[PDB]
Amino acid sequence: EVKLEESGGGLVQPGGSMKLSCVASRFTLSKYWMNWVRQSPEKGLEWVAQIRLKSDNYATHYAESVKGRFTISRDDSKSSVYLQMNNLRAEDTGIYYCTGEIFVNWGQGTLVTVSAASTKGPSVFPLAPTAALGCLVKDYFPEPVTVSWNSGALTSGVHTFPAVLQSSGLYSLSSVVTVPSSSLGTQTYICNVNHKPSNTKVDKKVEPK
Amino acid sequence: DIVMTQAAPSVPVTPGESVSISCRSSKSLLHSNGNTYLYWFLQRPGQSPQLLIYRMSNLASGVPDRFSGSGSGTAFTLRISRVEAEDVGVYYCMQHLEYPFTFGAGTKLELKRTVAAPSVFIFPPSDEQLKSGTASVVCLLNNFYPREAKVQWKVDNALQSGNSQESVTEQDSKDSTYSLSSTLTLSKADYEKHKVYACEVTHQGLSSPVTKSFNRGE
Amino acid sequence: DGDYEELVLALRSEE
Ligand SMILES: [Zn+2]
Ligand SMILES: [Zn+2]
Ligand SMILES: [Zn+2]
Ligand SMILES: [Zn+2]
Ligand SMILES: [Zn+2]
Repeated sequence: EVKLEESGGGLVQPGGSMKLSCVASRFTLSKYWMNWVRQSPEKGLEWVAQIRLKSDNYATHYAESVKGRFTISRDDSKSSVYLQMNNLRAEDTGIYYCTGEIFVNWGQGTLVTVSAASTKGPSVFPLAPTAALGCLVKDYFPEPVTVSWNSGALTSGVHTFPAVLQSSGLYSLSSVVTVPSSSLGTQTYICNVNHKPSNTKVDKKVEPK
Repeated sequence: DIVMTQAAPSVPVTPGESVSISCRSSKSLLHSNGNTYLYWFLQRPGQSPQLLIYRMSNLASGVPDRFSGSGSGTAFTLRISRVEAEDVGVYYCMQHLEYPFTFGAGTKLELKRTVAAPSVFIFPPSDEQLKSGTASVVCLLNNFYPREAKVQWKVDNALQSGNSQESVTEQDSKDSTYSLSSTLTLSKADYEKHKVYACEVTHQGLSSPVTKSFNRGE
Repeated sequence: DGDYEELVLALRSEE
């Protein structure tokens, strides 16, 4: 029933600034200390900052890697807490979660990507042929991309793979599905791709060559 | 500067059997009470962490009673009596005795299952891609266990090295198997200088290494 | 409900 919801992440230049928000529903925020926690493949889960209550004079505590650059704050009347991130470093890339005092309630997390690289939308290529079909989603930045099949009706034999970073700095991803050989050239197969950072939306039928 | 050490990066478990996950702290987490300031979390794939245990041994509300936590000062153990598929994910410990709060690196729980050989497929570069200037050849290894698999790219039978990348799915919910994609990338110019493209797969389930190939023609 | 608040208050011990 309690819900925390963070927003504000995205792609930002090194040395730039960004402010994250976290809004609480069904939860009297003023009564609880609040924390930010971030996650990356590089360092796992890292506690970032904490803010206590009004009667604690809103006392704060910060991780060393972040002291002097991040400011956590709260506005109880807006049922929100914030993390102002300045002089952003590439090391600050990751998923940022807000959490309650005892770490039972977590938000869904918002993805912060610090890079000088510009956005680029991907190319989508077929993988045509029990048989296996796929779509290749090459050359995009930053993460994430979204792949579905038959507008979401085909969910069974689907395997969408983790993105791999290429030597070029661009990501690539394959999504593949297994279907019987007796539907090829009949039950049309279509992969639906979204790369929201580039506003790229592409549909692509997959048919036996 | 309290360091939290989770020795095992992963642990395999037969469904319905027990498992223990260990964590160590460089310093005692006993606060001047009977309180040990230690949390255990489970992060199921693609989800936020969720609390299993607080104060070292207390189950948080809604956590199944097959979880328990124990420990003495600097060494801690999370136990699952009978592992369900609900329980697959990454287990983290965390101390909040001192600022900065610190997490262990996580222990991933993997299900055991019977050996299962991969189904191997090969996909040539699409004509639409060839027009761009580069060729991506894709090899798929579908639904196999255990994760250990060797993919060998051969172009005109010459073993390939340095021009391919692999990506593995997470353990599948239904059948507990893995899947893997290996992509071979080449310029269109060098791709059209060769005929036979082969993907050779080695796996404990295979009697002998399996190869799926094609010629640029058909 | 007040269960959650009661739990958090019982665990808080800033001293
Ligand atoms: Zn206080
Ligand atoms: Zn359950
Ligand atoms: Zn599969
Ligand atoms: Zn060559
Ligand atoms: Zn105390």
